[PDB]
Formats: sequence, C-alpha cells, structure tokens
Amino acid sequence: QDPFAGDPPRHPGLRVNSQKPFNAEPPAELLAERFLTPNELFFTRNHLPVPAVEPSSYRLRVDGPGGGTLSLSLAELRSRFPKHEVTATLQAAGNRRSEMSRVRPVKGLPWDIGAISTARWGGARLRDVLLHAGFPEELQGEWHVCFEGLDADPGGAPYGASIPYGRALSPAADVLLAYEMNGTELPRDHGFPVRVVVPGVVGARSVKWLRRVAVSPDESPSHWQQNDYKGFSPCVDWDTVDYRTAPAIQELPVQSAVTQPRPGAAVPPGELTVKGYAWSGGGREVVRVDVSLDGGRTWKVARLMGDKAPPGRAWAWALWELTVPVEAGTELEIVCKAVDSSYNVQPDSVAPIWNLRGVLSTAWHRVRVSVQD
Amino acid sequence: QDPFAGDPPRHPGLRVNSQKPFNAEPPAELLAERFLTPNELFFTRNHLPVPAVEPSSYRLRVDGPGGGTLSLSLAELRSRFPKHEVTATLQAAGNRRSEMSRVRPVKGLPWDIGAISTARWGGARLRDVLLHAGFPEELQGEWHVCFEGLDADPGGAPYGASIPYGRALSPAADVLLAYEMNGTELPRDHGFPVRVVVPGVVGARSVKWLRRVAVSPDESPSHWQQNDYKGFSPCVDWDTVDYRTAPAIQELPVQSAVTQPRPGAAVPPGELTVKGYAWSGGGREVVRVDVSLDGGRTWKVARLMGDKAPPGRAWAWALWELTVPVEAGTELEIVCKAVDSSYNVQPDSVAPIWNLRGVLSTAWHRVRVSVQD
Ligand SMILES: Nc1nc2c(c(=O)[nH]1)N[C@H]1C(S)=C(S)[C@@H](COP(=O)(O)O)O[C@H]1N2
Ligand SMILES: Nc1nc2c(c(=O)[nH]1)N[C@H]1C(S)=C(S)[C@@H](COP(=O)(O)O)O[C@H]1N2
Ligand code: MOM
Ligand code: MOM
Repeated sequence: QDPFAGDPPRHPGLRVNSQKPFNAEPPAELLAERFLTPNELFFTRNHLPVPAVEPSSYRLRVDGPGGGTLSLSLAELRSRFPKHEVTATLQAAGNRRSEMSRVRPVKGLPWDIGAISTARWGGARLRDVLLHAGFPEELQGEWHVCFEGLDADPGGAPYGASIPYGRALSPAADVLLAYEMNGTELPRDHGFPVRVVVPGVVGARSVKWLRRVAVSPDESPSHWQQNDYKGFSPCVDWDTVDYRTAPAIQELPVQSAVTQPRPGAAVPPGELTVKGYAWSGGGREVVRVDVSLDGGRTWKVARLMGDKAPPGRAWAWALWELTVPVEAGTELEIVCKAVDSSYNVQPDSVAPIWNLRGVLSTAWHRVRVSVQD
Repeated sequence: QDPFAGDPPRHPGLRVNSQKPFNAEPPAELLAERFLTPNELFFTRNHLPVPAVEPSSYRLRVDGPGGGTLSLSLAELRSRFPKHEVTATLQAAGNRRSEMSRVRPVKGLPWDIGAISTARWGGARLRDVLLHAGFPEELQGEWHVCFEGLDADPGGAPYGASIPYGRALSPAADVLLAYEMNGTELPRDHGFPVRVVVPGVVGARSVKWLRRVAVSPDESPSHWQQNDYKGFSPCVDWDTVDYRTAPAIQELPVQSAVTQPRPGAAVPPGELTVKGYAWSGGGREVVRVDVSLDGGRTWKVARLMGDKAPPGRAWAWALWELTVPVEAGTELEIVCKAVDSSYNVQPDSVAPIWNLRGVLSTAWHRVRVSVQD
C-alpha cells in the first residue's frame, strides 16, 4: 500500500540516512567541490511523501488582507512578477548532529557535515506577490506569513512554517517564491513547481511544494513551527522540555566544517590542501576562517574563495582552502572555525551546546588524519 | 600647561584605568544593580580632553546632498524634530580585555567586566535630520555617514567614526542624535550638548561632542575607523597586522558576565544569588543564560529580568539572576554564557579568540569563590 511508491528517483551516490521519508546529503568529497551545488546532489530533506504535481492545474493560494482569496496559477506567477534571482545556502537545523550524539545520544536524523547546500534560486519576490494581493508595506504589531505545503501526514496535517511579516515585505531580505533552481525548473525532491526560499534562515522555513501563503497575527500553528526547531539548554531533557520557553529558530549562527581531507585518512607528505565551507545566518558575511593542525592551539588564516555580496546580504556560504606543510608520520588534528561580520564566533566544544534534539551543532569541526612516511 | 585642566569632575567611586584621558568603569558591585545605569556611574571612555561647550553658540554642521551646508543650533535640534527615546547599551570594544591579557599581554586600556552601561537616550532621529537636510531614503551603492567630534589631538585631527547610510536612514535602527541621557541633559563626560547613539553597535561609533555629519562614498577616513576597532586571528602580531584585511567592528557578538559575587569572595552557606548581565549586538535579543557552579560541566537556566523589546530591537542588556544551594566549605567556579535570538553562543575559552589589540573578549566569564563553613 506504499505511500512512497510515488517518490522520485535519486542520484545513487548520496549519503542516505532515511529512505522513507527521503533524507540524504551529498558525499563530503563532493560537498565543497563547487560553489553551486548541482541539483542532483543538493541535500534533500523530506518529512513526507513527495507530492505529485500536475503543473497546469496547480494553483497557489494567497489570501488578501480582507479575507478574500486570490489564487495564482504557475504561468501567472512567472509572468505577473519580475523574476529575481538569489543565490542562497540552505542548512538543516540539525546539520552536524552526529557530533552531538557522540557526546550523548539524541533523537533525530543523524546528519554528518553535509546537511547544507547552495543553489541559485529564481522566481517571484514574495514581497511582490503580497503587495499584489493587496497588503501594505507595513502592518501594525507583530505579524507573520504562513506557508503550507502540499505534502500532509496520514491524518491530513500539512507541513508548515512561518516568517516575520517584516522579513517577507523587505526588499533586502530577498525572500523568493522560487520556481527555478540552478537554472532549471525545481526538481520534485526540491519542491516542484514552487517553493519558498528564505535566505539567511534555517532550512526548516523554506516550505516546498507550496500551496498557501496566509498572513496572520501569529506564527504558523503547525507542529514544526511550534514543537520543533528550537534550541534549549544542555540541561533540558525529554521530560522537562517546554517549547513555549524558546524562540523558533529563524536565523542561524556562524558555522564551518572541514570537507577535505576526511577523518582517518592518511595523506602524503610535503603539502596538504585543506578545504572547507563557512556560512552565517542573517545575511551576515563570513570574514575570516582560522585553521589548526594541532587541535586548536595554533591557527592560521585560510583563504576565502567566492565574491563578496552586498552588505547584510551574504546568503551564500564561503568556501575556503589552505595549503600547508606536513611531516612524515605525524598525526594531525585539523580544526576550523569561522567569524562573521558581527564578529560572532564558534564555540570550542560540543558538550556545552548539547541539546536534547541535536540542533544547532556549530562547535569547532575536528578531523583526525595521519601523514604517511 | 595642562590640556586636561578643563575636564569635568567625576564620581569618586569609579574604577579608573586612565586619568588623562579619563577612562573608567562603575564598580562591578553596582554595575548590574539597576537596569538603567545612573549617569554618574555610566562607563566613560575618552580619547582626548573633554571639550568645553558653550550651548547657545553651538552649531552642528550637516552637509546636504549637493555639497551645500545646513547648520543646526541646539535649540533648533530640539524643536524642529520630534524627540524620540531609545534605551540602549553602550559596550566598549575592549570590554573584558583583562581576561585576554591574562593569556598573553595586549596593548590597551585594561578594562575589567564593566566597560558597558545602559541609559535611556533622547533626542533627534538621525534619519529625520538627514531627510531634513535633503537626503533621500535610499542612495545607490554603499554609502556612509561620518561624524566628527569637537575633541581633537595635539595636531588638529578630531575623533571620528562612521556608519552605513542604510543604518542611518532606517526607522528601526533607532540611531539618535541625543541631547538627553536618563532624563537629564547630556553630561560633559558623555558628550554634552550632543552625541550620536548607535544602538546595537560597538561603542566606538557613538561620536560624542558632535560637530559634523557628512554623507560619503567611504567610511570615516579617521584613525579610529581605519586603524583600530578591528578583530584579527589569534596568530596576528604587531609586525604582521594588516588593517585592510578585516571589517571595521560595527555590530557586537553575544556577551555576558557575572557581576555578583566577586572573584575570591567567600560566601555564606545555604542560598546564593548570582547576578549578571547579557547583551547582543544587532538589536538581537538575549534568549537564555546558562550558569554553572562547576566550571562549566553542568548548567542551569538563569532568570531574565527586564521587558521584552520589539523583534530586532533589543538594544538594551538583559539582567539575570539565579538563586542556588551552596555547601559548607566548597569551592565554586561560577560560569555564565548567553545565547541570542540568532542562536549565536559564546566560546568556551579565551586563547582561541586572542587578538593583538584585546578587543572582542566574550569567552565564558569565570568567577572563583569559596563557601564558608
Ligand atoms: N513541504 C515541505 N517543505 C519543506 C520540508 C518538508 O518536509 N515539507 N522540509 C523543510 C526542511 S526542514 C528543510 S531543511 C528544507 C530542505 O530543503 P531541500 O530539501 O531542498 O534541501 O525543506 C523545507 N521545506
Ligand atoms: N568625540 C568622541 N566621541 C566618542 C569617543 C571619543 O573619544 N571622542 N569615544 C568613543 C568610544 S570608543 C566609546 S566606547 C564611547 C564611550 O561612551 P561613554 O563615554 O558615554 O560611555 O564614546 C565614543 N564616542
Ligand atoms: O530539518 Mo530542516 O531544518 O533540516
Ligand atoms: O574604545 Mo570604545 O569601543 O570602548
């Protein structure tokens, strides 16, 4: 009776942590090999079966201020609104969960360093769609924009998330209703025919397979806006957790990881090129990446690849690399850490950020290797 | 021949690290005793002699888009523009420098935990003054607003700093040209008759004793915008430093400190109330403060005093407190650490953020005490 029979096929080289629903990340060897992650490798994160969508009978629902409903077809979304492109990294709340479970087991998909990818998205500006539906530039008080997807659970409830009205209306926030990804139409796994893209914020809020946009006095009433995607003290456990006591994750903290070489690898002597990525929420730029060969006692500054984005609008990761000298038969512990435009930094160790749900894993990334003789 | 004879007198209980120029902080016992720091205790940071200002012949200079100059008197600044009030914490770039020098000596004023204070500022909105001078809401490209103060060095050069045009024009950024502080007129030490207040950013940019506001394609050409107030890798030293390689500090990272009890104090048994402060740049709210009694192996969540500010506009610190049980003749290492609305956190230790200039000290704050028998 398989609810997943309809799912699309995937690239055979992904690291799959869950088949049903499908949740996988690119192999770390390939993760930072390009600045734009090819579509078929882009990390994929699904809560439910992937909806089968028939393009022409597709209608996106958008309720105007007055409770009247406007309803947009896919053709009309492409032609009513000037297409805008935005290059943005999506990062799973629980990227790097693995390292947290090493300290104490947590419940969640066991992502490694790869629950993150970058793509050039293209489509309508949400701000434009809303203005078109009749909304003003500014509402009085705290308002939220709610998205529902087409995928729902056994019992009817759709996946949903929300963002602050302000962020939705802002030209600089670049919030897209994308129908293109890396120059082609949105793949099924990635939200075909339409998804929201919220630059600078946790991946959880980029609703895929979009069916509705509502404006409201409150956050998305949904399970995943309300009872998931929050960070707690390392002391909080499954009996003590109170979801009303922490804000829903929106922006993410500064983050980086070593993608080459891999743990346990033996590398040749002379010169070693260490490569990785770094990124920060909030559209805040990565301004420096320090790398260590000795477990974080001494550091050197890595080189940042990529082109500078406007101030406040660094939605894309920075890729870094650092070529250094390595001795016959030494042991290296390779550490990296990133600093952003607000000078936020990454913490030394993992225990003090541990949280029962395994999200927000951004302590320094350590990689043990040896040098052959 | 004393260039400082003219300086105002101070409160006799301040912790002075430099008499000439005057640079002092409130005693830590008093630092967090109120939410608004009384004027006479507010940390004071001067590069130069304090200018003697004659109110009525005071003119603030403001150059309109066209290179023509408008020139505002103090009366006119009070009456042309609707007074707006903003409660904001100013924090020295080098707050908590002390802890950094403990690792390796640095050059700078040796601030302890107190180079920070909060006050309700009142005065003209910079955005309004600029619009009045003729500027538009939005300029094409990256533009900067430059401030000069009345205080200059032996050889003519005034203290100066700048902020992004965007931040200056934004209603939400609350950038004030203040003439009031905690309900009275600006004290001399604190900028009388006018100072800039930039919420959410390092104290360095709140030019006191304001004489000019210029709009420009570039940052403030001044020594302190260009060759100071930047963060470097812990590897960079006095011979290797390149000031063109890091951004000028604007927003600050998440920060907290224990203000009570004090290092080396012996406290009574039974119950101990630990009090402190926490704050974050960017108008990002402090959402949690964990406190440890055992040097940071186990944590408990402190209570946050204060009232929630609008989203994105938490310019004021949060004060926290936590009452816990303490045993006869134990040793405590009290640690605190804060997490903000973007979920940025504070790093475990200081060595890995060390920088040749001692700025950006935000590793966990440790406080050793004993419990009497
Ligand atoms: N409809 C729908 N949209 C969704 C999800 C989902 O399960 N259903 N998952 C969200 C989460 S938690 C993440 S991290 C991103 C993953 O985006 P990607 O699958 O394109 O990498 O999708 C977001 N949008
Ligand atoms: N004219 C002038 N303005 C100035 C300074 C200065 O030396 N001269 N110091 C700046 C710095 S570095 C700081 S931290 C703040 C201190 O503000 P406070 O002295 O009111 O606490 O003033 C800022 N504005
Ligand atoms: O679960 Mo989505 O934030 O990876
Ligand atoms: O030097 Mo001012 O940032 O304390």
